[PDB]
Amino acid sequence: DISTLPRVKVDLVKPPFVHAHDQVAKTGPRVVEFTMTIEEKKLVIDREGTEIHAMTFNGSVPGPLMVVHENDYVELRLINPDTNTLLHNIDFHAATGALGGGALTQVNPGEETTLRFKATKPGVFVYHCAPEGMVPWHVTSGMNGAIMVLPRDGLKDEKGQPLTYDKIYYVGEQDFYVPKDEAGNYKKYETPGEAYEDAVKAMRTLTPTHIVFNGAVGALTGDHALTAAVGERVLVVHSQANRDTRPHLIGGHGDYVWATGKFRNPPDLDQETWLIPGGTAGAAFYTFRQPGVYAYVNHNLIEAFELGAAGHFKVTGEWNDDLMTSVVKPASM
Amino acid sequence: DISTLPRVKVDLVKPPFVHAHDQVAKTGPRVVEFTMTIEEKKLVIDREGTEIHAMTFNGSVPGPLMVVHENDYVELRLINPDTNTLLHNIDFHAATGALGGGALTQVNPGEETTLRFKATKPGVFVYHCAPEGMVPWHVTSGMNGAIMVLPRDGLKDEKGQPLTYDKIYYVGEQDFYVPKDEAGNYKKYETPGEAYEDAVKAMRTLTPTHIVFNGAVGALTGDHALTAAVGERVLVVHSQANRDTRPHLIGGHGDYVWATGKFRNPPDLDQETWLIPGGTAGAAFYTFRQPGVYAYVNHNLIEAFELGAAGHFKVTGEWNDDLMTSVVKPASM
Amino acid sequence: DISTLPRVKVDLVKPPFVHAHDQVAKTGPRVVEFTMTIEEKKLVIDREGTEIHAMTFNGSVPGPLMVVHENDYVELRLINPDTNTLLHNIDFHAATGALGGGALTQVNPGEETTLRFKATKPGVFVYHCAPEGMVPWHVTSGMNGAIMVLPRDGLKDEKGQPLTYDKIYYVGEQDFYVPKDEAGNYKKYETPGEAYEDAVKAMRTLTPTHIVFNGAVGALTGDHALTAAVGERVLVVHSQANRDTRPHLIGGHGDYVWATGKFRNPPDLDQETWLIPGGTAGAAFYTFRQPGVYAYVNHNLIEAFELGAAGHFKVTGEWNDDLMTSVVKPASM
Ligand SMILES: O=N[O-]
Ligand SMILES: O=N[O-]
Ligand SMILES: O=N[O-]
Ligand SMILES: [Cu+2]
Ligand SMILES: [Cu+2]
Ligand SMILES: [Cu+2]
Ligand SMILES: [Cu+2]
Ligand SMILES: [Cu+2]
Ligand SMILES: [Cu+2]
Repeated sequence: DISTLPRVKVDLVKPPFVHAHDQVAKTGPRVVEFTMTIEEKKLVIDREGTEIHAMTFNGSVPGPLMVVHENDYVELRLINPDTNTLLHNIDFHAATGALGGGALTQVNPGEETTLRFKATKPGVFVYHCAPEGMVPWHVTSGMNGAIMVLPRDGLKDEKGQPLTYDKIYYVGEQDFYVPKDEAGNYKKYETPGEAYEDAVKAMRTLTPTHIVFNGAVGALTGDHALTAAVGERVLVVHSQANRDTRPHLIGGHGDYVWATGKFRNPPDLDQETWLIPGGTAGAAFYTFRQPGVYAYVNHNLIEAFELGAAGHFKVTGEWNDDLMTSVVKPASM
Repeated sequence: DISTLPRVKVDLVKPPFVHAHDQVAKTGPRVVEFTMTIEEKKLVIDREGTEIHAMTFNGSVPGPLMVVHENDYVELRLINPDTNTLLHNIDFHAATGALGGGALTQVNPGEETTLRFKATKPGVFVYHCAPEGMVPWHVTSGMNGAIMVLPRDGLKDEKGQPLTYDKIYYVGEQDFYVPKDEAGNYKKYETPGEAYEDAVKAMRTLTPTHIVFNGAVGALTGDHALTAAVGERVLVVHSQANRDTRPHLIGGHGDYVWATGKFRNPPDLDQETWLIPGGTAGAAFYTFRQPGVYAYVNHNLIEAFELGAAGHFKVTGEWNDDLMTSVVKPASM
Repeated sequence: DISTLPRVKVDLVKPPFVHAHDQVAKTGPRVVEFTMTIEEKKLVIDREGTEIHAMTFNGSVPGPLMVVHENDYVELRLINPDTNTLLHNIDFHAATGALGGGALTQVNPGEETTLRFKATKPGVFVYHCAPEGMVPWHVTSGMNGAIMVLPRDGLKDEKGQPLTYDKIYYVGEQDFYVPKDEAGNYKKYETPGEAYEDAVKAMRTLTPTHIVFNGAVGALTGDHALTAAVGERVLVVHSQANRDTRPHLIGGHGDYVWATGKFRNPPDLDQETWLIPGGTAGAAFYTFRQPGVYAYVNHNLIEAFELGAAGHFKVTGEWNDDLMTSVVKPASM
């Protein structure tokens, strides 16, 4: 009887950060209430000023990470304000039935809906918009995010022993297909609807023009680098709603990796690089052992360094010369 | 001594259906006899009437699924009628030696051959045509299928316990590279040989024009949807002879997944999406828990909804409001 | 205290061969000393005479395979002779900190450096050049290789039992992006620097012009086929620093496969084809059971047979008619 379960409302936070939560569940099953507002908005995605009409959950690309525990009920209030122009909905890969909820959550501008589903399988899952007849357009305009369903007793390693993270970050990776003129310059449009016919032709080339973390080239660099300290245990959740990616921590590893993101499976150990298939969320666990700057990249290095799929970690702490040292610094022969 | 083993002839059925078989072997090892006839034929692959010269095993794209048990002998009679125009052969990824049998089964039009091999490894495997110097042309013209080698005691879960399916379907996914004129219209040809020079240039772009299930856009939709009922256990075998795919059941999961298709390995649990590498067959096991329409897609959603890699399941039964319910139906604010 | 550990200098050998080593460690941890010399050189990569300016470690594409054991120290002396024209460095995916060593090993022409790192995780790992601002250019010009970190007690199967190989081969797979004129002919350049601006535009198409084993179309065919005998146990190490690949032994299998290359994980059994993500090294173990010619391919068959990713094994021994036999040789009906 759901009417008698505890309820908690959770306010979401913008990626790459994650709303507060417990790793090991301290309560029994609950109804966890979320609210998301759809926002169509102009987004500048690179240094040259290329702009697109993004379709977002809660104003960000990716949408925010939701965190619940196995056999909680997720109750999502989805709002499509009348300032938007398109029909939207939501499909949870975590949910069972009605096309992940997409068949029940179709909202025109000016409408809202509330969906409830039981989170019966633990793991990280993609959620995304999927309206009849324009599914890839909405997904590749940034309308996707992820939900994490933790086991009620938290994460465990390949031997059943507890894994506790000190920090969690959510990296949503987005392939964009910006239409081009004949010389190769990017086009701009006044409304999403104006872009639609060109967007379909741009998608059919299967060649992204940009592949970005957190909605823009360089979004997770500089002042916006992810932070940690030597000795801290970090969980990196990574989603790609449409296209394969192969994350890699330059200078580190994935100590424990759920490449396809499902926690009833044992993790893969000591990964240098792992494949997250398009339409999947994965998670990697790493304990930092050296300070300094790390890059976190899609290890198709063209996609990383030419098309935008690269971010930074800045890690504080003491350098360990046993793990690595420069014996002879670069010098002339 | 093979001369003293029992023999059974099996008549194949057209995909997505699968010929009758036992999951748990009731006999000892047998010689299982199959006959396949090669057919080159014109195929209409989309709604706009695009036609190609398909090269098929037994008249279908994909070729039919063969089912045997571990350490059976597969005896294939391969017939190339004199109405065809090209040399053909067959390479079983399930077989050991002679390029999977391709070096022993080269038949010109008007010829036949009989190959026997021992099915020493359990799993689902690709088979495909592979003639010297024109391997990708034949494969990407649809000349590929799959063979399933069940363990003699049937499928088992990650804990060694029996898994029994009530229904099995075979989805063969095909990337096509149809040559285009300079405006982007598809070309048509009178014979396969006329197409050859353009086909090689179309393949070298590495960009498919169509990606389809069961040989055509929409082949597994509408009246041809796959069917099941709530409570039924379904095994979906999926093959891709040439290109990576990432299947996903919209509204469901892969409860047990052998993404690279080899049954001596434990399955991956609770997958939302899984990667089947080009040149591989995989299998997913799911128990339907909600009725309604499901879509089964390659979760590069451009490949699914723009290029053709999408099919339907229609599932009967009672809706379970505990798993999912619309609390507030879409309404105006 | 490193000053008191034994030291051994190892001279590297050209791929596909591997320098002599012990599978089970016979000594305690050691400092293993390697020397590599960078060589920028013109390379002919196909039958039509297409030439590129390769950037190599030790004069080969890929760079040589280094073999050490877990918790050895790797001490690399890296030399950039003054006959080269570009800055180079090295990033070991096996190493922890300083961008895998890339931040510590930047050498201009005429400089050298010596890096030491502890090999704390067993597996096969990529190493590659990665200079600030031109990472994919150097990697896709061939400046990548692999290092194998064996467990001190050797390789083990999925049940913990010893796996011993008789032969080991290293196949480095390289995607090249050769710039083209408007008719599609490949361009040639006098120096690497002349090529740079066109190379970036060629890479951004994400479409390789060539995909080769051991630096050239046909490099591992003919007289340069890999060799083995029936009954021999062969380990094939395969790396791809930039792009996914899906290796397949035509006529064989991967009996034990570490597709993402990390030996603390149990191997996948009986693979027909396996996915090595871009930026990863994998390893497959196979016992040959039939003599004859085998092809070893990337099983995107367009990439294999049109773009160059195919090599040969020639295996001696006695044919086993129990595994495969031609019952009726190809004959006219
Ligand atoms: O080592 N990451 O390119
Ligand atoms: O949720 N399948 O797009
Ligand atoms: O069976 N390898 O194409
Ligand atoms: Cu939408
Ligand atoms: Cu989806
Ligand atoms: Cu054929
Ligand atoms: Cu094959
Ligand atoms: Cu370099
Ligand atoms: Cu790297």
